[PDB]
Amino acid sequence: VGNEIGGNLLTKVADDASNILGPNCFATTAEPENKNVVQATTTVNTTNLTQHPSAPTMPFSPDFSNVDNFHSMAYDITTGDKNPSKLVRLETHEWTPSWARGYQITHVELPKVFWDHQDKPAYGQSRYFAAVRCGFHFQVQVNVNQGTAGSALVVYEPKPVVTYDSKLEFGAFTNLPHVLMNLAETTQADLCIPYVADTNYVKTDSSDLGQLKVYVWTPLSIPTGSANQVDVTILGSLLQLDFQNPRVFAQDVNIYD
Amino acid sequence: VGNEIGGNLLTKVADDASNILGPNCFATTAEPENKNVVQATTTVNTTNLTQHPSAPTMPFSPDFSNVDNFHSMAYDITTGDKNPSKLVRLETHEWTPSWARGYQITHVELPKVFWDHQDKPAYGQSRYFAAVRCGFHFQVQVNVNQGTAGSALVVYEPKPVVTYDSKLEFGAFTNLPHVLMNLAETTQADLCIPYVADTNYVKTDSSDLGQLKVYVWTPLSIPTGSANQVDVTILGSLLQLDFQNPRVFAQDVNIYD
Amino acid sequence: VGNEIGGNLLTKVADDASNILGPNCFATTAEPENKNVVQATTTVNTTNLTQHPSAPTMPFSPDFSNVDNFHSMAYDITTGDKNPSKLVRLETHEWTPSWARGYQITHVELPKVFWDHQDKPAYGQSRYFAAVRCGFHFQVQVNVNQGTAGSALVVYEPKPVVTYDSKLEFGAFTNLPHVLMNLAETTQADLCIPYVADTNYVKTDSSDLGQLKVYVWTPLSIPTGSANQVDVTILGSLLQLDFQNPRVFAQDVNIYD
Amino acid sequence: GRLRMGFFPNATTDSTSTLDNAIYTICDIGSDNSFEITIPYSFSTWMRKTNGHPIGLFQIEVLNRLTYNSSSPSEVYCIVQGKMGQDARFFCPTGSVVTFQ
Amino acid sequence: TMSPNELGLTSAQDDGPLGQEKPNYFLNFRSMNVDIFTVSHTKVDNLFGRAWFFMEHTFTNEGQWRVPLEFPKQGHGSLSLLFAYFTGELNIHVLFLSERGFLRVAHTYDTSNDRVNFLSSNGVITVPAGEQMTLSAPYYSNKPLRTVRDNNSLGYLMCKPFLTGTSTGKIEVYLSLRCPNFFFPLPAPKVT
Amino acid sequence: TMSPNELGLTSAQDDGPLGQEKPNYFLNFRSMNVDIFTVSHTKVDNLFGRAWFFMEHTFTNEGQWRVPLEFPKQGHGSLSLLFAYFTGELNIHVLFLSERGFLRVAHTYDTSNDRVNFLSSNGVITVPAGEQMTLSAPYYSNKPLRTVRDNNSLGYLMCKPFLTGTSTGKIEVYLSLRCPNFFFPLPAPKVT
Amino acid sequence: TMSPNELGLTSAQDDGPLGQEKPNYFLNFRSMNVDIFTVSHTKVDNLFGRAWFFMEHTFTNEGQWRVPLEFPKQGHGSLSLLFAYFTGELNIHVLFLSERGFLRVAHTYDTSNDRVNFLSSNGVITVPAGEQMTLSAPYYSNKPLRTVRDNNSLGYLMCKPFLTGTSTGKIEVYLSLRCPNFFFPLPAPKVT
RNA sequence: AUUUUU
RNA sequence: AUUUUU
RNA sequence: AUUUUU
Repeated sequence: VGNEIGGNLLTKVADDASNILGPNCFATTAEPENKNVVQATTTVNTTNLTQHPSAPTMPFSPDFSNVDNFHSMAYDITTGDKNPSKLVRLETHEWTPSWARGYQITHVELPKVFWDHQDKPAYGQSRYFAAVRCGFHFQVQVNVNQGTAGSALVVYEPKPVVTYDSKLEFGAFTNLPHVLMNLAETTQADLCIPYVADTNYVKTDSSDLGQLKVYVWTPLSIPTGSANQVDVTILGSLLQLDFQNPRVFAQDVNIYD
Repeated sequence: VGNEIGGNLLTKVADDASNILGPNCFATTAEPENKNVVQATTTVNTTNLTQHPSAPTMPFSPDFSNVDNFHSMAYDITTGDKNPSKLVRLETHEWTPSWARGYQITHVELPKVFWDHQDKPAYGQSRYFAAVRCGFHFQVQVNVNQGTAGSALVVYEPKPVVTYDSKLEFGAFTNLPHVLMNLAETTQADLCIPYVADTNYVKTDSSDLGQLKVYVWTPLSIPTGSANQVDVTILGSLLQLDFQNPRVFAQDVNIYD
Repeated sequence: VGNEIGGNLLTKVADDASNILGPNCFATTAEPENKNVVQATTTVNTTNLTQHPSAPTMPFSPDFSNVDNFHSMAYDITTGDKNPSKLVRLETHEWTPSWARGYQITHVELPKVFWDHQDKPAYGQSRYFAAVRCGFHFQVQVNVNQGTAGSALVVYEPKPVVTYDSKLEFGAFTNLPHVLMNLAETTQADLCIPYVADTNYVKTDSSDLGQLKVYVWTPLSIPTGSANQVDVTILGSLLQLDFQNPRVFAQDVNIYD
Repeated sequence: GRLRMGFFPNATTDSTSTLDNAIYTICDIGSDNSFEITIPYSFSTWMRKTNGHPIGLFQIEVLNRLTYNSSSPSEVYCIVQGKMGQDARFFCPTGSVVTFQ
Repeated sequence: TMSPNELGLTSAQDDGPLGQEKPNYFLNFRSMNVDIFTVSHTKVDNLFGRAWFFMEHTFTNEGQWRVPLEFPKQGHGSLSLLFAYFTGELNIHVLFLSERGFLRVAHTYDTSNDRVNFLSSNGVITVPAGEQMTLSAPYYSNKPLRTVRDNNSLGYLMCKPFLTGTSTGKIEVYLSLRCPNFFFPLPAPKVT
Repeated sequence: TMSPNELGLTSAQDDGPLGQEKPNYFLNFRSMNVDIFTVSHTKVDNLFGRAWFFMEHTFTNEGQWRVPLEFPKQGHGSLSLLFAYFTGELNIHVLFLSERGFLRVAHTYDTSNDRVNFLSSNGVITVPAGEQMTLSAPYYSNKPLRTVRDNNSLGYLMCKPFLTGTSTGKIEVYLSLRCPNFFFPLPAPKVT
Repeated sequence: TMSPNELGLTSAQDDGPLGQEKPNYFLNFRSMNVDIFTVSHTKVDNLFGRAWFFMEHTFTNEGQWRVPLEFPKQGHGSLSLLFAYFTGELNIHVLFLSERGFLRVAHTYDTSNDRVNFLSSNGVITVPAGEQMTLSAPYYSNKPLRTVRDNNSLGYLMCKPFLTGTSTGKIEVYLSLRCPNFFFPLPAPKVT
């Protein structure tokens, strides 16, 4: 109806009053490069709202694959991602001879032990999330010369068990995922433990989700000459890990009621 | 050419540098909810122009039929509309005995009589309009016992007649829409009068468009014992009504030159 | 999503709550006549950029053909355009008797001679351009009675020749576009000379592109009674003209390095 | 000007803290000056107390000083509204903790 | 794809009409509807289908008990205060705590206090002593809608106990509604 | 449907080109064209087809009457002042009020006062005494268009009466035009 | 048709991404590409395919000549300073100005000054006295790209002349490159 | 890598 | 008024 | 120039 017709009311007029030399004027109307629009950009748990956007820029004929075709780093591309699920040494205590049956050799705070020190692959991420849901794969290793004998009970104890531990009858702990491992026969035990709790998620940096322990099934029968320093080591791997709740750096957050 | 490309120059780039975990960023550009538009709204003889409109609101799952399905008011939906055309009592004078023929019993200012008092159904609207074009339906009622006799002339007199009334020969008034009604025979007369004037429209609250009168065709012959108080009543209905010119409340406006 | 819906959220609502009398309200929304656009207009070597344009206007049922259908001016429509290429008198010197062979009768600064005076058809345009590329059509005229005899050498000398003129052997100048014209036989000579230079374009108002000269092939043999005042005239026409470089009015501009 | 509002789910320590790791939304003043922010369900349970643990820490920090001119205000008013998402649900009806009027 | 409007950038003045189920997203997020029970506890029929205490009356004689029934500003029934109009069945739960006798119960929306003096046809159900009944009073209101707030939003309840000896007691009353029709939600209530 | 532009909301700076027959509406209204007569009285041909007084001259001798014909700033012909250029037939109405004689009438657009001294071929129509004639002078102008305002916009009129005795009189002149071609309407005139 | 954007009206903040071959026009004008030679002199391969002086060394003994090869901030090779990274063949032109002898020439990108003490496999081409050779050193760099600016952007050149008697001289060195791969153009250099 | 030339 | 439940 | 009228 008007206010834009500036192009065909000048482009035509000349095209109507043109001679063999052609039109003496050309007029074109259109919208400005800077139009009235709004741009929104979302990254991980973030949203940037801009109402005065500008044409995004970038280098000449750029390549954003970001993958080094020469593989100057021979590793899997998802190495850094899976790194926190890596197998790690959770504990190593010494089986002190003369320890009656039932005696607890060593324990391990599950799952906060995987972030035991700032030198743990999972320690990094674990600090930026308050909630966790994961599966475990333990490998308790105990080496003893052939001359010696004995047996230890590697068992997983959920918070329920750990809470009421004294109320439970030892010798029945075989009801829990365990590995009566007879020394001089086995040097390592394997335990695959899924997420077990009375809550969908467990607070990061908590002893919840139970804890893995190692008891004395039958004390060590170490002959005279045989060595007497048996070490028990607990290794742990995360079959599957999941950090959800965001939070400040290593700040105690209550996911529970 | 630029200034909007913010969406596909960020949405694509990521879609080009994405790994099994998918893109790490999404960008979408579009027009703001508050765009540069103009709204116009027109009601009866009104026009509202707004250049800064906002999204109109309304209740949840609303019903604008505005019709009471239960009819708590049993009447026609168009009752209020037609109300002003309703039949009403325009006049009631007493036929004073001993009144020679030709004598004028009673008159009625047409059409301003339908707005005679603020208690007239049409009085309401009539006040908001200066122009009128309507048809009439009169019903002059005169009741007299059987013993008595007489006759009255109910006739419609346009402004032309009313103006020059004395110049006209009585007894010839039968040329105008009339009803020689012989008492003791008829108790009511019916007259359907269309819009009659020398102008398309008549000024509201004016005596124009003539006036209805009732004359004495033959005086009342009331016997000795018979009653002597005969009343003549004039009722009026609007076959069709039309108020056009808007104006202040009951303010004299000149539609004429 | 909002901010424009003002039209169908008011136009419909009424259309939903309308009775036999139809809707009691209509609302329409759209863009303002003054929208956010930009207009650009280009004339000869000019470009007008406006970001706040308005609807262009013009007279009632206008005719922009600009051609006078009555031809009150009987001439070719392109007369003014071609005018500068028109044939003109470039020079007129007198053949002074007793002038040995080889003697230069008269010369002419090419091409700046066509703008010799402000009374030259081409003088007008020549002033608004610094560069020139054109072709020539000379017509050297020399009239002599039958009794007399003689011959003149009309030859075109490019800048190269004009520069090193003394180094060239006369009598060999017949190698250049010339016209040995024997008086008493021919009264006019015709020479069609195209653009000749060592540069694509020649600076306007320059002696470059050579110059046309007229020499004495064989001196005038004028009998006793015969007249002794022979005039040599040089006329010039532009087969094709081309002014390119824009510049201030008649300001020396260097197109060369 | 710009303003970044973040939210740390189930956070309890009411103290100013960098929102770089929190769910935030940057607000650039324009025509539509009503920015939102969504907080996905986050609890150790499939259902959480309607009245118990906080929803989290809500912080709105200044990103770019509110600019103005000779005829414009040097400070403006803000309003914060809250509602439930399209996936919102309530479960057990319990007693009352307060009395309305 | 997703528009900036659904990413948080909107305008409060463009919300009308009322009731816009607009979706909100951002990377790594989408409205996830997970159910824990086989049915909804938010539906008006279900929630309100569950009674809530109303009031108690201690009788000594055979007098009558007239009380303006209204919506609670106290229990889960308070969720009704979010609405303006109501209409539908009304479930009244009455407990007759008495040693030996009978309790006449009736309900009407009629404001007149004389149409109740008799109890002819106002629903005189009989709860024997020490018993309890749940009567569902129909919408016998003279008003199409019941403003939900009124001190008598719900119709009046009548209780004329028919005692036999010096026996006395107390009548605790709680109530719910059957299928409720609420309209035109109003602003949330304040606290005391 | 109807746009807000046609409802009154417009911009004065977006009116060009000149001549925009835009429709204006609102509820309960629409452009209604009702005719009273079988033809238009606004058409240039019709309106101007009707004469209007010009001027009067009182003669005593057989002298000649030269007068610069121009458009009226007085009668209905004033509507011409709304235009700038004219061209077409010119109807001249002359009344010869004389007892005994003849009136020579002629018309030319030629400005020269000598090409009229004779009246050879300038249209010497003859109106006998006491008579009146209406001569239609063609567009014998040397200018394609006649500025409508000029004191001589219309060509000059000549009147050389051929009297017989001492008789004298007056020549009243009024005029109209046949099919007029007006162009480039200019702003409305002022009043005195 | 032509848009106002292509007529000069644009916005500097809407230029990204880098590299917009937008056409510019106006009446009586259009981009005219006219070639004078059968090929381009702007193409990286052609321009740089032509050597340029580098440096000169005057020898007296049989010592070795180690020199960090770099791009010129002096000749037409300076056009390289407009880039940030390089990779490809390197043409080294050496002139051995000596009366009687031989010149050992080698090239490596290895920074270690001991891997050159021997010249085992560093390309020991032999230019007899008074001769000159052009050896093309491959991209035997341990870095995928060579920052173009580094004082050693190009690998080091070695020259151990094998003289016979007291003879001495000077070794002038100039160089070019075979097919060069330049990336990420940086801002233009300043002048001294 | 028609990243010698066609 | 699948405004008991499917 | 249906720029007399249809």
